[PDB]
Amino acid sequence: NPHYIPGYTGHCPLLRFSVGQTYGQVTGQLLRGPPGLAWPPVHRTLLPPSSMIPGYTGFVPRAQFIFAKNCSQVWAEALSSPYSMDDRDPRKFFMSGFTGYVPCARFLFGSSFPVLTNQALQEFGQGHTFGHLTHDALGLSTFQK
Amino acid sequence: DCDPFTRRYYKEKFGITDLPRIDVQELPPYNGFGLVEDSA
Amino acid sequence: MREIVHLQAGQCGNQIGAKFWEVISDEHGIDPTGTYHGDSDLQLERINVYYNEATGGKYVPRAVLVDLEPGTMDSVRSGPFGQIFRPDNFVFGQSGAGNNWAKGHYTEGAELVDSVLDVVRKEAESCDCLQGFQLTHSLGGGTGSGMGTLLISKIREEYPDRIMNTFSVVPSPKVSDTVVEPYNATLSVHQLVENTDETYCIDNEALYDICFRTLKLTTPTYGDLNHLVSATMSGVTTCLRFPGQLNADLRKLAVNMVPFPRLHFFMPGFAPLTSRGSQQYRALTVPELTQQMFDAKNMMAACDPRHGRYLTVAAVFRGRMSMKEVDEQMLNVQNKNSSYFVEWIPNNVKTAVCDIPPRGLKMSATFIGNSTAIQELFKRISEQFTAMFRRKAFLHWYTGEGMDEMEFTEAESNMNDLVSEYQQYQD
Amino acid sequence: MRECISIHVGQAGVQIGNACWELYCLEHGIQPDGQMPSDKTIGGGDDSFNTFFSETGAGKHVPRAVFVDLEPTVIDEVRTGTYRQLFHPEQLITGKEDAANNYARGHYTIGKEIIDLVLDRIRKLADQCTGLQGFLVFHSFGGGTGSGFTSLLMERLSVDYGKKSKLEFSIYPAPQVSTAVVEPYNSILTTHTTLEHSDCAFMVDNEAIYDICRRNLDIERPTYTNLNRLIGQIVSSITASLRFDGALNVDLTEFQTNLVPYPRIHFPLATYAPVISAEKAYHEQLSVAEITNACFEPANQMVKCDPRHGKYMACCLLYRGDVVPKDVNAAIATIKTKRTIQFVDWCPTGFKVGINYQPPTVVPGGDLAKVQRAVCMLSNTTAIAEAWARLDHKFDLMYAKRAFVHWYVGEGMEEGEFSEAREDMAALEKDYEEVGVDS
Amino acid sequence: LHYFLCDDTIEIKELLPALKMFLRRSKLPKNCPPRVYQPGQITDRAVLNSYGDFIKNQADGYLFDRYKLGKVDQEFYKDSDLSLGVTINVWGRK
Ligand SMILES: Nc1nc2c(ncn2[C@@H]2O[C@H](COP(=O)(O)OP(=O)(O)OP(=O)(O)O)[C@@H](O)[C@H]2O)c(=O)[nH]1
Ligand SMILES: Nc1nc2c(ncn2[C@@H]2O[C@H](COP(=O)(O)OP(=O)(O)O)[C@@H](O)[C@H]2O)c(=O)[nH]1
Ligand SMILES: [Mg+2]
Repeated sequence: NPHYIPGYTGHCPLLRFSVGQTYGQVTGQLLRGPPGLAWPPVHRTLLPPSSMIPGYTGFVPRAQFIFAKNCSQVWAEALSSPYSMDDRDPRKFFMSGFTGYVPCARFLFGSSFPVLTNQALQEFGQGHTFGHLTHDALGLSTFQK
Repeated sequence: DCDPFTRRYYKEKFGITDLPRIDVQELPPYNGFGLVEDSA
Repeated sequence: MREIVHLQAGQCGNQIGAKFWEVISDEHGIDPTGTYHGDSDLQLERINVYYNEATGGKYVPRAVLVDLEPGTMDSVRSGPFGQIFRPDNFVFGQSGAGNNWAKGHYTEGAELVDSVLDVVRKEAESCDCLQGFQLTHSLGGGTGSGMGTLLISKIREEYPDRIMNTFSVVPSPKVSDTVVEPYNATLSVHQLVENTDETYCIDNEALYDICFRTLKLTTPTYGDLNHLVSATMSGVTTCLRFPGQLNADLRKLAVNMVPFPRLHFFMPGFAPLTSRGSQQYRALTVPELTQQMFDAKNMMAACDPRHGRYLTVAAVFRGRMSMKEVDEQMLNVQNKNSSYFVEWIPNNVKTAVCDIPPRGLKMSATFIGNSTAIQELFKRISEQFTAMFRRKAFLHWYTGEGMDEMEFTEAESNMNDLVSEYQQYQD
Repeated sequence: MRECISIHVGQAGVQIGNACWELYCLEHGIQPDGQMPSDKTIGGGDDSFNTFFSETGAGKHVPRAVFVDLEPTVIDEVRTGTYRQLFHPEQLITGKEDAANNYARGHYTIGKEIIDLVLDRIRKLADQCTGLQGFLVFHSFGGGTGSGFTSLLMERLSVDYGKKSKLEFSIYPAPQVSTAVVEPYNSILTTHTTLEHSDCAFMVDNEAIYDICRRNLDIERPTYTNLNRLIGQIVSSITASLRFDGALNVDLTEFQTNLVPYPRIHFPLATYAPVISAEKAYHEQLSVAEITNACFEPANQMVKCDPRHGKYMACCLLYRGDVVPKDVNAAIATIKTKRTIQFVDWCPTGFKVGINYQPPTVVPGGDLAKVQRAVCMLSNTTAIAEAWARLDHKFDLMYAKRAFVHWYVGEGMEEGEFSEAREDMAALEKDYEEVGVDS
Repeated sequence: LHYFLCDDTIEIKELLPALKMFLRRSKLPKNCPPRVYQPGQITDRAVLNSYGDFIKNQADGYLFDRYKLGKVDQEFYKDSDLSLGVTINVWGRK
């Protein structure tokens, strides 16, 4: 989990825009992810995770460039919302007393607020003759007609 | 018995899968009058 | 939930309002036909404020369109978003105003207001609970100055306990385009100071300087000029339609900003303005926005606030931001400009923060200013009145239709009463 | 079966209570739906949630809290938020138009309409309780609803309910950071009825918690979501003893009697410790002897005032988590040996301690660290005289020219009430001078 | 649908079974119902800065640049785009 220690005074990309969090997790969020700019570079310096004796006066090639370490060592290195929900979702309703507007809800009648809001959300997401009947009653009864 | 979460801790750590769910008139005889359906 | 009735009369008031309904229809994702097409659901919970549902999932606005000419009514129907309005709301006469105040308030405007107010009370009676009125007009014309004071007088006599949002375009000294502007200006402030809870003043020459310094527009036509007023128009009432974090509705601005019954004329503003070139070079932060507010060149009136003092400032922020940086930066600007803000009122500045910024920008802010420097706007109109009233010029066109000379002296006395209050409190 | 009622009025009261019920669902292992989980088991008693919840025979728990606001714009966030399936659908009461930061628009005209629906829910809640203990009302001084709707609600509830202690957690106006313009007006008008119907009103502000959020937490830019998560832990450390067991528990009735020396002197200040981030807690050692010296620093009070100028009157320490009583005892005697911390002579015993056996909790996605223990300080002191001296200096400079008065008069308030409320704080500023002098 | 070849601007009338001018004389946008871009972003010419010298003409005092930085891309209907038998989205009306 790479991050910066609090009190750090260097530059961090998008440090001046993120709000409401400490320097620690703001820097921890910003290090890993590039977004608009480039990610922290590939070569990251910051945040780490002999056949001769001494006194020899002969010439050893490319030994004047190596420094800060002893003669034998330099010789060694010289050699080397419900609207968005689905219609089949049971949560597509509004609880009783919701002031907020629901489309196609004013036209429905005779239903409770949750059922009416569910219907509104779904809609927003989307004889022959008296003589014939009473005549020939002798052959075909009134039940037969 | 024990909860499902306790059964999870007992198989990843101790390597045992123990899941025992241990638990804790006739009618009177016919007399001889009337019918057997009426007297019943 | 809170219901706002919108009215518009006059040529300058019709075209800005037609540019107003274009911005907010895209804000809530309404098609030009009247069909909802948006991305987020938060734009739909408060849609009853401006729009009314029609049968079939179609939306209509709450606007009343009135003029004495049929010329500009054909232009509003012919606009890009003109098909949304109600054909029953198109009431108009046939005789032109002639840039005459008496031809809109006494002679020919007295026959039309019977059917004008009947359409207004039809819309307000359908509302469950009304909040206030928003009217667009110009102070220099014959319609918007005449009929503007006529309608607000008749509405307030029948809705006493409401709030009035009169969005008036004031006359300009250099961009004066009528010779009788001092006559039409002084004749409307007699009813504006008495019967308006708050008035927002707009000139034409400061909007050109904004278009030439901050925006660097080469050809700032009327199509882009009215859009500058349209952003502050829709930015003042964002807390009634969108969820927020420190909410402040229209009557809350009435309590914080009106200390005396006749000091309520506000200077407006907008806060994220930039030119086209430097979009990639500007750092969009609250300390950058707050410097853009109190710049002398960023308000929309022809008055220098350095020539006066400040009574009360309110600015409505929008977007995702913290509140310490809002509260400190609007305390740093008060302490550094200690001389400008008055000493007899502590904490001159009122802040408000919403949660939904407008489309195409990460954050935005609307600036509103009440200052003593607005006495300069009323001083020049008053002294332009005296040089024309001395020789009685352009007077028979007024006195030939009912008005008298005794009305002119009373209206100029009211400006002298109004302008004296700002100078009295300054020292 | 020891019960409490929490009422949230205004925007500041409701919005903090959105972060209070953030905590209690996860302290006791209750899902936002109101159903306890079946897989995971938490450590919590069946009488532990009875202080703040109610068991319904279908196995769904319901909060004991009433949400009132005159404006629907903030309550509709809760109805469509993550806790829609939690509250009672009648408990959330919706008005029409707000108080517009006016006292008389929540106490005379709009506040009279729904006061019968507000009190009848309190009547419905209290009859369900087996044993009642007190009230926890959340509001703010400077608002028009937190001054308006608090004023009439606690003056009709004191008439209905006689001797139940009332605990109000109100947002004090800061000296410099202030939002509204009518703050000096709306703060004076509340206190004319707090002195008679409020027994203990704990007080916090905005500027002190802003600076605490900067030094300790190392947050460069804090929102309002950050402040409500910090005030949400103090109230969960005061009502800890009614839900959990410990060494010496503190009752809601008893610290009403340890903290009110005179009937007019009942305004304490809250302080929480150790308030620290996640990078410093793992490095430091947070012992008992240092989390209590963090409380007494001049920079760690959560009200923008200097406690050095005044002298303390009555204190109360409330510990939590793994703490033994002996380390507390040596941590108090090392404080009375300090010379800067000055107590009054007439009150030699001022400290009081309470110890619980539950460590603090942390919300997923939070900011505060995981610590073994915590301490809450509730300090009554005379340093608030200088806090109310500057606010009365705001009143007379605005009343001299009668600015903003006519918005109050136009709703039903007389002009004469302004003079009587100012003479009340005229006496109350002399009370700290009368109490504070040593006999 | 009228289309003036000198200006490449479109006005629209109507024939009732007239309501006069359906849409005003303007450049008809091509792709989608376009959003209203923020003001100052629709300039025809780009400018680095105006002249730091205080005396200057307002129309003449601008230094134009070589980089089209904040240029908003817009497609407009022309005579080559529309032919006999092609669908046209007239501000959302197909
Ligand atoms: N710390 C903190 N303070 C808040 C919060 N919300 C509001 N306030 C404070 O409350 C003060 C004024 O009260 P408001 O909440 O704005 O309004 P109100 O009390 O609800 O009164 P009305 O607007 O009439 O409904 C402001 O100065 C804020 O400092 C919050 O969430 N956290
Ligand atoms: N900003 C802006 N000002 C306008 C517009 N149309 C007219 N005006 C101004 O209105 C003033 C004249 O008002 P006028 O049209 O005579 O008012 P009316 O007669 O009542 O319609 C002129 O000085 C113009 O500057 C417009 O579209 N935008
Ligand atoms: Mg509110």
